[PDB]
Amino acid sequence: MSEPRFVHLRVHSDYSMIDGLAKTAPLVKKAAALGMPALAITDFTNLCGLVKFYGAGHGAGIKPIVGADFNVQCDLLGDELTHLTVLAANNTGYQNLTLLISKAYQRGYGAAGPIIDRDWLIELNEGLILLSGGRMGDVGRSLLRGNSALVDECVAFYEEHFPDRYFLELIRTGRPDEESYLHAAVELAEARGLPVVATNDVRFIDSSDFDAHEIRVAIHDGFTLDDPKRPRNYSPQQYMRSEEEMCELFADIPEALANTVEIAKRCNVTVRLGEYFLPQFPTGDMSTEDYLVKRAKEGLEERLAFLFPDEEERLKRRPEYDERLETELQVINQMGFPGYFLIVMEFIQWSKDNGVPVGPGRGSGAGSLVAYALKITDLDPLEFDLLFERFLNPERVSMPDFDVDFCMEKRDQVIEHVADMYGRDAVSQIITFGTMAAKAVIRDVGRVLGHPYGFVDRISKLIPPDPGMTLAKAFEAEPQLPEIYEADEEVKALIDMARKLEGVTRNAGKHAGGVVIAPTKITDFAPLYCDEEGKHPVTQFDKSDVEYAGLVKFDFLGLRTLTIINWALEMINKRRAKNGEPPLDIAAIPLDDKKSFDMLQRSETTAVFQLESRGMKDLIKRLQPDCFEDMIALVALFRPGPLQSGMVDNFIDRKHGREEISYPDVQWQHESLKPVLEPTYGIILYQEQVMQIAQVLSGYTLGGADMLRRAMGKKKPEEMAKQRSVFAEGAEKNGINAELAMKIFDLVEKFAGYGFNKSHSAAYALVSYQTLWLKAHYPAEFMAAVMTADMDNTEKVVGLVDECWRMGLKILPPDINSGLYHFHVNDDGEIVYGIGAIKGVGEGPIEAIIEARNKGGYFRELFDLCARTDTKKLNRRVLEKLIMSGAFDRLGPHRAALMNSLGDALKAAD
Repeated sequence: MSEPRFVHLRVHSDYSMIDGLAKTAPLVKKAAALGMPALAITDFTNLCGLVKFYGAGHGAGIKPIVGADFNVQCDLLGDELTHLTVLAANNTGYQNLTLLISKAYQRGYGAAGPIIDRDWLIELNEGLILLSGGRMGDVGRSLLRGNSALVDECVAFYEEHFPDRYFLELIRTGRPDEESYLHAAVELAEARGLPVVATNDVRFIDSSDFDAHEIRVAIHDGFTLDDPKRPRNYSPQQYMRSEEEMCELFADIPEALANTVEIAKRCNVTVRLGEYFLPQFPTGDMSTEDYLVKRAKEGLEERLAFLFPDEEERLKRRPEYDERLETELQVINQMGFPGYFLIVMEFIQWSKDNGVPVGPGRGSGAGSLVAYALKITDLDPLEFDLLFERFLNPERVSMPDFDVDFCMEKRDQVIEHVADMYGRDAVSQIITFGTMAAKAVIRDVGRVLGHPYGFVDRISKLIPPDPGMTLAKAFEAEPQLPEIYEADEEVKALIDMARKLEGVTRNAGKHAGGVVIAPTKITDFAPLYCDEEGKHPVTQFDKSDVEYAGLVKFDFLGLRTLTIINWALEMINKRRAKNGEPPLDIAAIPLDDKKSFDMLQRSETTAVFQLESRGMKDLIKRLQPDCFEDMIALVALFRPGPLQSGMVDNFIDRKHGREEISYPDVQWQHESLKPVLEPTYGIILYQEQVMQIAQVLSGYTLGGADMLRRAMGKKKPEEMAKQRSVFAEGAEKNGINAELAMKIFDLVEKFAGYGFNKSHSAAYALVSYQTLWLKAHYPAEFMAAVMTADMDNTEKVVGLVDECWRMGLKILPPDINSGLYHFHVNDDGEIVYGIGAIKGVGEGPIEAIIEARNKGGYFRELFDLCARTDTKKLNRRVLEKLIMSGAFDRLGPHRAALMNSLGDALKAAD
């Protein structure tokens, strides 16, 4: 009748971490290949892959069933931990399950892992369906004892707290006591009026995956495969059995199969994706809408007076901006996003007031004039043909994302601000996952297969260093890989296994990935993960997943460029009182400064953000970038595709009169494209040019244009066919020839494949320009801040003193009486060496040197230095390392005679 006869209600993904092999989407695609309509994933004490589950479910037509597996702990069975599955039947249940999981982690745990108390199920109860745990459950273990009274006590709990919502779970996977328990559970179930359910307790996709999952478990547990003492809790039968295979396994208990279909139908959880659940912003008695309109119009007034400080020009130039402003404002308010813009502007402001550097990145946010008006971004988008619809497209369901990051060192300062702002409980850090990439998986599998370190490292050293590296990429890039694979049985067995485990989730990361902001308690939105002491709580959804589930987040990034600008500006602005000049606003600098572009065309881009590569210096030389547009272009030009397709040469040639500019091609061009293609010498370089060509040539809206760029990325059969038609009749309607329109469409689509995000490139290029302008106008304080930042890399600071020399700057060698922790700039414009860069010293010892010398400089020699201070902060190892950096070369003798003095005078301290 209804027709499907089985669904899997207990399945682990690799997100269980203790076990599992298959990722979330692959498990969903298996279910569907099996012709199943639904699928429970019940990972161990987490919902980490839930957002991925839901996305892959919709894609495959499969209904996701939300659950988790636990180890349970009641006073009846003492210290023995038992298994339970908890399924969320509705959203009440989902939230109860999220609370249950959080509660386990917050309680803390030991080697045994996180555990729930059975009685937590009393209050955390509604909307949950429980499967009994099988032989390894409460009732299963009591049954296997054969203590009738104990069994009755155990089930009684479920009869009271879970009527019609507790199922006795039956599992045939060829494991000890399964059938004996099953026989006794079926007797219990008839005697009590209780229902039975079959599961396959799935840990892998196919039966032939068993050996690889054994290896995965052994890596986690820390055993070698051939160890007799190694836990063998799994069988080869624990794969995703088909409907028929389960139908035959349980042909004797049809209720058990049918109860899977029934439970699957009762379980209907909405996890909504792709829309924000924003926290509330302090708007007074103003609408959120109206408060944003106000701050944006008035922010636009500041920008306009900076850009056009002649009032005659500001009037004539103004309409365009006001129209852009209210056009954006309309999309933001009608989509329900003004709170978002407001939160981000507040955050950007707060981090300026306090000393919290935020990264260059802005998603596609620099194409918003409102972002600019609000001081979220610092570039005029109308000057640079940056497009609002590439950031927030009204014809689309979107989540605007400024992707703002800050340095992880300052997380506590920011968690604090955003708790004061939105509520302490509504604020949380975000989980990261450790996976087994190429080098690691080889190492891990190799050890489990019993190889000594030497054998396996002879393999892993053949995997290239490269950021993205995979085993498949490694085998193509390195010919010795194929060779030893075919020539060595042990290596073949090893790599075949490493291929099955590559990418697999191993653990919660060492550090968090960001700070997330909820409208209420975090637990209203994500479950928590914590350490063994229930500390370091983090959302069980990571960066991408947490935001897809509708939370505002701010990422950690360790990029030190804004820290450098910050420090350099502090140093510049001290030169304030020294000649009573107003502070510098790095945001207020001209973008056509000649000194800046002179220095850049000279390829002098050491310590200039993004532009330090030898390759990039080669490119700058040939290109001779003399405007900011060219700086935006550099990252788009400097790629393997553009260089090995002649586009870089075309761009450079058309720039310097060596090649005629066409819009874009000699034959296949149209003059209406000239304003669009002008800044790039008629080359389609940007994603936004793709969009403007569809708008201008064939009458697309900017939002419909962003939909065509998106369709060009996917490259699907039916997809294009339709846009190809819109684009045809759009050009026809502009009086443009059909064959030309189509031939230009082919070119747009060719170049769209390399097409760079102009707004992403521009936000970064502005930061390059800032480091470039600083270097040109305040070389001493700029290099000083850069050398401070790189202090712990000695190779790197050395290359920076070389650059300083090359610049005509005077960097002074370590001076004990003159030096600070940071490099700084004396009243002469000479760089005073930062003592922090002397390897083997440290902020602790140095603070104690400055603390002494301050209080009455001081010092006149080595004896006088440790005459007071202190061994308990300024010991010998630090002193000898100070001598050899030459820090005492202005007082007494040289390094040699200082080491053998050392001494000796040492003891004259006390």
